[PDB]
Amino acid sequence: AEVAQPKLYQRGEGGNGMEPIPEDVLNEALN
Amino acid sequence: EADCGLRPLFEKKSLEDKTERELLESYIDG
Amino acid sequence: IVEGSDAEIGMSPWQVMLFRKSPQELLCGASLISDRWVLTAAHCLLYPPWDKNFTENDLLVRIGKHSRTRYERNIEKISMLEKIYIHPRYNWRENLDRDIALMKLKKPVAFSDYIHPVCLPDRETAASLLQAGYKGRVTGWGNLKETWTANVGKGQPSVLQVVNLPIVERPVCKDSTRIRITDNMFCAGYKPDEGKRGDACEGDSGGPFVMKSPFNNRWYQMGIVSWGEGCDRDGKYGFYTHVFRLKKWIQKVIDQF
Ligand SMILES: *[C@@H]1O[C@H](CO)[C@@H](O)[C@H](O)[C@H]1NC(C)=O
Ligand code: NA
Repeated sequence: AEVAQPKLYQRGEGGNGMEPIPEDVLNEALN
Repeated sequence: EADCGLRPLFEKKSLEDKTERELLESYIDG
Repeated sequence: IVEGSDAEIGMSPWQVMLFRKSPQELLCGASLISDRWVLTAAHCLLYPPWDKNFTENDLLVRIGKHSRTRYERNIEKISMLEKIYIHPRYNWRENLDRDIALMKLKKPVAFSDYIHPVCLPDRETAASLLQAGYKGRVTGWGNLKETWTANVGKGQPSVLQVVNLPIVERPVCKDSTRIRITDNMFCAGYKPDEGKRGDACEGDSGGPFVMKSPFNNRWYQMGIVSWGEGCDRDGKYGFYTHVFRLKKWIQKVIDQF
Protein backbone atom coordinates (compact mmCIF):
# COMPACT_ATOMS: atom_id res chain seq x y z
CA ALA A 1 0.00 0.00 0.00
CA GLU A 2 1.35 3.40 -1.02
CA VAL A 3 1.89 6.05 1.65
CA ALA A 4 0.48 9.57 1.42
CA GLN A 5 3.20 12.22 1.62
CA PRO A 6 2.38 15.39 3.60
CA LYS A 7 3.00 18.76 1.97
CA LEU A 8 5.63 19.39 4.65
CA TYR A 9 9.23 20.52 4.14
CA GLN A 10 11.77 17.75 4.72
CA ARG A 11 15.11 19.48 3.94
CA GLY A 12 15.17 22.54 6.22
CA GLU A 13 13.54 24.98 3.76
CA GLY A 14 11.47 26.54 6.56
CA GLY A 15 14.60 28.31 7.79
CA ASN A 16 15.50 29.92 4.45
CA GLY A 17 16.07 33.65 4.88
CA MET A 18 14.08 33.60 8.11
CA GLU A 19 14.76 36.66 10.27
CA PRO A 20 14.98 36.20 14.06
CA ILE A 21 12.10 37.32 16.25
CA PRO A 22 13.46 40.07 18.55
CA GLU A 23 14.22 39.00 22.11
CA ASP A 24 11.95 41.66 23.62
CA VAL A 25 9.06 40.21 21.59
CA LEU A 26 9.95 36.62 22.52
CA ASN A 27 10.23 37.47 26.22
CA GLU A 28 6.94 39.38 26.19
CA ALA A 29 5.14 36.28 24.90
CA LEU A 30 6.87 34.09 27.52
CA ASN A 31 5.46 36.12 30.43
CA GLU B 1 -17.79 33.78 17.78
CA ALA B 2 -20.65 35.54 15.97
CA ASP B 3 -18.08 37.83 14.27
CA CYS B 4 -16.06 35.06 12.59
CA GLY B 5 -15.43 35.00 8.85
CA LEU B 6 -16.00 38.74 8.26
CA ARG B 7 -12.73 40.45 7.38
CA PRO B 8 -12.11 43.92 8.90
CA LEU B 9 -10.52 45.26 5.72
CA PHE B 10 -13.10 43.79 3.34
CA GLU B 11 -16.58 42.59 4.37
CA LYS B 12 -16.68 44.99 7.33
CA LYS B 13 -15.87 47.85 4.91
CA SER B 14 -18.12 46.55 2.09
CA LEU B 15 -14.98 45.99 -0.01
CA GLU B 16 -14.27 42.94 -2.17
CA ASP B 17 -10.81 41.50 -2.68
CA LYS B 18 -9.34 41.03 -6.15
CA THR B 19 -10.26 37.35 -6.73
CA GLU B 20 -13.28 36.54 -4.55
CA ARG B 21 -15.63 37.14 -7.51
CA GLU B 22 -14.21 33.95 -9.03
CA LEU B 23 -15.45 32.03 -5.98
CA LEU B 24 -18.93 33.56 -6.15
CA GLU B 25 -19.00 32.96 -9.91
CA SER B 26 -18.33 29.25 -9.31
CA TYR B 27 -21.60 29.03 -7.36
CA ILE B 28 -23.38 30.24 -10.51
CA ASP B 29 -21.43 28.41 -13.23
CA GLY B 30 -19.38 25.68 -11.49
CA ILE C 1 1.29 27.71 -3.52
CA VAL C 2 1.65 26.99 -7.26
CA GLU C 3 0.03 29.40 -9.75
CA GLY C 4 -1.15 31.77 -7.03
CA SER C 5 -0.59 35.46 -6.41
CA ASP C 6 0.45 37.75 -3.57
CA ALA C 7 -2.27 38.05 -0.95
CA GLU C 8 -3.74 41.49 -0.45
CA ILE C 9 -3.19 43.08 2.95
CA GLY C 10 -5.67 41.59 5.41
CA MET C 11 -7.05 39.20 2.77
CA SER C 12 -6.59 36.14 5.02
CA PRO C 13 -6.54 37.50 8.59
CA TRP C 14 -7.06 34.00 10.03
CA GLN C 15 -3.82 32.73 8.47
CA VAL C 16 -1.36 31.52 11.12
CA MET C 17 2.31 30.64 10.74
CA LEU C 18 3.32 27.73 12.98
CA PHE C 19 6.89 28.57 13.92
CA ARG C 20 9.72 26.58 15.48
CA LYS C 21 11.44 28.43 18.32
CA SER C 22 14.97 27.03 17.88
CA PRO C 23 16.14 26.90 15.18
CA GLN C 24 13.82 29.67 13.96
CA GLU C 25 11.91 28.02 11.11
CA LEU C 26 8.57 28.12 9.41
CA LEU C 27 6.96 24.81 10.29
CA CYS C 28 3.45 24.86 8.82
CA GLY C 29 0.46 26.93 7.98
CA ALA C 30 -2.44 27.06 10.41
CA SER C 31 -5.67 28.98 10.98
CA LEU C 32 -7.15 31.04 13.81
CA ILE C 33 -10.66 29.87 14.75
CA SER C 34 -11.10 31.92 17.96
CA ASP C 35 -9.05 34.19 20.21
CA ARG C 36 -7.21 31.19 21.68
CA TRP C 37 -7.57 28.15 19.36
CA VAL C 38 -5.57 27.43 16.20
CA LEU C 39 -6.23 24.65 13.68
CA THR C 40 -3.48 22.84 11.77
CA ALA C 41 -2.52 19.43 10.37
CA ALA C 42 -1.53 16.59 12.70
CA HIS C 43 1.58 15.81 10.65
CA CYS C 44 2.94 19.27 11.49
CA LEU C 45 3.28 18.14 15.12
CA LEU C 46 3.67 14.37 14.78
CA TYR C 47 5.10 12.60 11.73
CA PRO C 48 7.08 9.49 12.75
CA PRO C 49 8.21 8.48 9.21
CA TRP C 50 10.45 11.58 9.26
CA ASP C 51 11.03 11.40 13.04
CA LYS C 52 8.99 14.58 13.62
CA ASN C 53 7.54 15.18 17.09
CA PHE C 54 6.95 18.72 18.40
CA THR C 55 5.29 19.57 21.72
CA GLU C 56 3.96 22.84 23.09
CA ASN C 57 7.27 24.28 24.31
CA ASP C 58 8.94 23.77 20.91
CA LEU C 59 6.67 26.04 18.87
CA LEU C 60 4.87 29.36 18.69
CA VAL C 61 2.27 30.88 16.38
CA ARG C 62 2.67 34.10 14.41
CA ILE C 63 -0.61 35.77 13.48
CA GLY C 64 -1.27 38.68 11.17
CA LYS C 65 1.74 37.93 8.97
CA HIS C 66 2.25 38.79 5.31
CA SER C 67 6.00 38.59 4.72
CA ARG C 68 7.35 35.04 4.91
CA THR C 69 10.66 36.10 6.42
CA ARG C 70 10.49 39.51 8.12
CA TYR C 71 9.44 40.12 11.68
CA GLU C 72 6.52 42.46 11.01
CA ARG C 73 6.73 45.06 13.79
CA ASN C 74 3.43 46.49 15.06
CA ILE C 75 1.46 44.12 12.81
CA GLU C 76 2.06 40.47 13.63
CA LYS C 77 1.42 39.03 17.08
CA ILE C 78 3.10 35.93 18.47
CA SER C 79 1.77 33.55 21.10
CA MET C 80 3.13 30.54 22.95
CA LEU C 81 1.13 27.31 23.09
CA GLU C 82 -0.52 25.90 26.19
CA LYS C 83 -1.60 22.50 24.85
CA ILE C 84 -1.51 20.52 21.61
CA TYR C 85 -4.29 18.08 20.68
CA ILE C 86 -3.75 15.55 17.87
CA HIS C 87 -6.70 13.52 16.60
CA PRO C 88 -6.55 10.14 18.39
CA ARG C 89 -7.12 8.17 15.16
CA TYR C 90 -4.72 10.12 12.95
CA ASN C 91 -3.33 7.59 10.45
CA TRP C 92 0.19 8.66 9.50
CA ARG C 93 1.08 5.08 8.53
CA GLU C 94 -0.98 4.96 5.34
CA ASN C 95 -3.17 7.78 4.02
CA LEU C 96 -2.98 10.63 6.60
CA ASP C 97 -6.60 9.95 7.57
CA ARG C 98 -7.87 12.47 10.15
CA ASP C 99 -4.82 14.72 9.64
CA ILE C 100 -5.92 17.39 12.10
CA ALA C 101 -4.68 19.00 15.30
CA LEU C 102 -5.73 21.81 17.63
CA MET C 103 -3.50 24.19 19.58
CA LYS C 104 -4.61 26.25 22.57
CA LEU C 105 -2.78 29.55 22.98
CA LYS C 106 -1.25 30.48 26.33
CA LYS C 107 -2.86 33.93 26.09
CA PRO C 108 -5.79 35.08 23.93
CA VAL C 109 -4.83 37.16 20.91
CA ALA C 110 -6.44 40.56 20.35
CA PHE C 111 -8.09 40.88 16.95
CA SER C 112 -7.12 43.66 14.55
CA ASP C 113 -7.39 44.66 10.89
CA TYR C 114 -4.91 41.86 10.17
CA ILE C 115 -5.96 39.29 12.80
CA HIS C 116 -9.45 37.80 12.79
CA PRO C 117 -10.85 34.26 13.13
CA VAL C 118 -12.43 32.18 10.40
CA CYS C 119 -15.73 30.33 10.81
CA LEU C 120 -16.12 26.58 11.06
CA PRO C 121 -18.96 25.04 9.01
CA ASP C 122 -22.06 23.37 10.38
CA ARG C 123 -23.92 20.53 8.67
CA GLU C 124 -26.01 22.56 6.22
CA THR C 125 -23.09 24.87 5.40
CA ALA C 126 -20.92 21.84 4.59
CA ALA C 127 -23.69 20.21 2.55
CA SER C 128 -24.22 23.49 0.69
CA LEU C 129 -20.66 24.67 0.00
CA LEU C 130 -18.58 21.47 -0.29
CA GLN C 131 -19.79 20.46 -3.75
CA ALA C 132 -17.78 19.60 -6.85
CA GLY C 133 -17.24 22.58 -9.15
CA TYR C 134 -17.51 25.16 -6.38
CA LYS C 135 -14.18 26.90 -5.79
CA GLY C 136 -12.45 27.49 -2.48
CA ARG C 137 -9.27 29.38 -1.58
CA VAL C 138 -5.91 28.08 -0.31
CA THR C 139 -3.20 30.29 1.22
CA GLY C 140 0.36 29.58 2.30
CA TRP C 141 4.04 30.47 2.24
CA GLY C 142 5.07 27.14 0.70
CA ASN C 143 6.87 26.32 -2.52
CA LEU C 144 5.84 28.02 -5.77
CA LYS C 145 6.72 24.96 -7.90
CA GLU C 146 7.33 21.26 -7.36
CA THR C 147 10.60 21.33 -9.33
CA TRP C 148 12.97 24.09 -10.40
CA THR C 149 12.65 23.61 -14.18
CA ALA C 150 8.84 23.91 -13.95
CA ASN C 151 9.01 27.73 -14.24
CA VAL C 152 11.44 30.65 -14.11
CA GLY C 153 10.38 32.07 -10.73
CA LYS C 154 11.87 31.60 -7.29
CA GLY C 155 11.37 28.58 -5.06
CA GLN C 156 9.76 30.36 -2.12
CA PRO C 157 7.64 33.52 -2.03
CA SER C 158 8.52 36.66 -0.17
CA VAL C 159 4.84 37.17 0.71
CA LEU C 160 1.77 35.05 1.56
CA GLN C 161 0.29 33.42 -1.56
CA VAL C 162 -3.33 32.76 -2.53
CA VAL C 163 -4.98 30.55 -5.14
CA ASN C 164 -8.60 29.60 -5.83
CA LEU C 165 -9.29 25.96 -6.75
CA PRO C 166 -12.43 23.93 -7.55
CA ILE C 167 -13.61 21.01 -5.44
CA VAL C 168 -13.36 17.70 -7.32
CA GLU C 169 -15.90 14.87 -7.60
CA ARG C 170 -15.12 12.09 -5.12
CA PRO C 171 -14.84 9.34 -7.82
CA VAL C 172 -12.35 11.53 -9.69
CA CYS C 173 -10.30 12.07 -6.52
CA LYS C 174 -10.32 8.31 -5.92
CA ASP C 175 -9.33 7.38 -9.48
CA SER C 176 -6.51 9.94 -9.47
CA THR C 177 -4.36 8.05 -6.95
CA ARG C 178 -3.51 4.57 -5.73
CA ILE C 179 -3.62 5.83 -2.14
CA ARG C 180 -6.75 4.76 -0.24
CA ILE C 181 -9.02 7.82 0.06
CA THR C 182 -11.42 8.20 3.00
CA ASP C 183 -14.50 10.29 3.74
CA ASN C 184 -12.38 12.48 6.04
CA MET C 185 -10.59 14.07 3.09
CA PHE C 186 -11.53 15.83 -0.13
CA CYS C 187 -9.47 16.90 -3.11
CA ALA C 188 -9.39 20.11 -5.13
CA GLY C 189 -7.72 21.46 -8.25
CA TYR C 190 -8.25 21.66 -11.98
CA LYS C 191 -8.38 18.78 -14.43
CA PRO C 192 -6.11 18.99 -17.50
CA ASP C 193 -8.96 19.81 -19.88
CA GLU C 194 -9.88 22.83 -17.73
CA GLY C 195 -6.62 24.53 -18.77
CA LYS C 196 -6.09 26.40 -15.52
CA ARG C 197 -3.54 25.30 -12.93
CA GLY C 198 -2.76 25.64 -9.24
CA ASP C 199 -2.13 23.64 -6.08
CA ALA C 200 -0.81 23.73 -2.58
CA CYS C 201 2.78 22.57 -2.24
CA GLU C 202 5.52 21.72 0.24
CA GLY C 203 5.35 24.23 3.09
CA ASP C 204 1.63 24.97 2.68
CA SER C 205 0.42 22.06 4.82
CA GLY C 206 -1.62 22.93 7.88
CA GLY C 207 -3.09 26.01 6.17
CA PRO C 208 -6.77 26.55 5.45
CA PHE C 209 -8.95 25.77 2.46
CA VAL C 210 -11.71 28.34 2.85
CA MET C 211 -14.95 29.13 1.06
CA LYS C 212 -17.12 32.24 1.14
CA SER C 213 -20.79 31.58 1.82
CA PRO C 214 -22.97 33.08 -0.95
CA PHE C 215 -25.76 33.37 1.62
CA ASN C 216 -24.29 35.20 4.63
CA ASN C 217 -21.01 36.75 3.29
CA ARG C 218 -18.88 34.79 5.82
CA TRP C 219 -15.74 32.74 5.20
CA TYR C 220 -15.74 29.09 6.33
CA GLN C 221 -12.75 26.79 6.72
CA MET C 222 -13.74 23.62 4.85
CA GLY C 223 -10.32 21.98 4.61
CA ILE C 224 -6.74 21.74 5.85
CA VAL C 225 -3.85 21.35 3.40
CA SER C 226 -2.75 17.75 3.98
CA TRP C 227 -1.00 15.82 1.21
CA GLY C 228 -0.53 15.24 -2.50
CA GLU C 229 1.64 13.53 -5.07
CA GLY C 230 3.94 16.29 -6.22
CA CYS C 231 2.40 19.70 -6.88
CA ASP C 232 0.29 20.89 -9.83
CA ARG C 233 0.71 17.64 -11.77
CA ASP C 234 -1.72 16.88 -14.60
CA GLY C 235 -4.24 14.29 -13.41
CA LYS C 236 -3.38 14.72 -9.72
CA TYR C 237 -5.06 16.82 -7.04
CA GLY C 238 -4.22 18.27 -3.66
CA PHE C 239 -5.89 16.53 -0.74
CA TYR C 240 -7.42 18.29 2.25
CA THR C 241 -8.61 17.21 5.67
CA HIS C 242 -12.42 17.45 5.65
CA VAL C 243 -13.02 19.83 8.55
CA PHE C 244 -16.76 19.33 9.07
CA ARG C 245 -16.39 15.53 9.08
CA LEU C 246 -14.17 16.01 12.16
CA LYS C 247 -16.06 18.88 13.81
CA LYS C 248 -17.50 16.67 16.56
CA TRP C 249 -13.95 16.00 17.78
CA ILE C 250 -13.07 19.69 17.35
CA GLN C 251 -16.04 20.68 19.52
CA LYS C 252 -15.22 18.01 22.11
CA VAL C 253 -11.67 19.33 22.56
CA ILE C 254 -12.69 23.00 22.76
CA ASP C 255 -15.67 22.45 25.08
CA GLN C 256 -13.57 20.31 27.44
CA PHE C 257 -10.33 22.31 27.63
C1 LIG D 1 7.34 13.56 21.69
O1 LIG D 1 8.29 14.31 22.46
C2 LIG D 1 7.92 14.52 23.83
C3 LIG D 1 8.99 15.40 24.43
O2 LIG D 1 9.83 15.96 23.43
C4 LIG D 1 7.80 13.17 24.53
O3 LIG D 1 7.41 13.37 25.88
C5 LIG D 1 6.77 12.31 23.80
O4 LIG D 1 6.70 11.02 24.39
C6 LIG D 1 7.13 12.18 22.32
N1 LIG D 1 6.10 11.44 21.61
C7 LIG D 1 6.35 10.32 20.91
C8 LIG D 1 5.17 9.69 20.24
O5 LIG D 1 7.48 9.85 20.83
NA1 NA E 1 -3.24 18.74 -10.97
